[PDB]
Amino acid sequence: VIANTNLVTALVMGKAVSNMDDVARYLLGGGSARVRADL
Amino acid sequence: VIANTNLVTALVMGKAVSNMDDVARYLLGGGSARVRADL
Repeated sequence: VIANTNLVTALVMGKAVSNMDDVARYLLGGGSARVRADL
Repeated sequence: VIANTNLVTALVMGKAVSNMDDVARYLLGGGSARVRADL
């Protein structure tokens, strides 16, 4: 989902990246279930 | 200057806008001297 950092870019400029938040933080300082099958 | 929001944008995206801080803060809630002259 795109929100709160990719939103502003996707609106004012027109492109977005997935891990924009991790990129920002690094750049500027600051269940399972069982099923029948065959193996 | 470009810093802390245009920095990441210009480094990963390739574009940068002037008043990025204000539009960001908007989308998500978040002395003179005397000289002589001829008037």
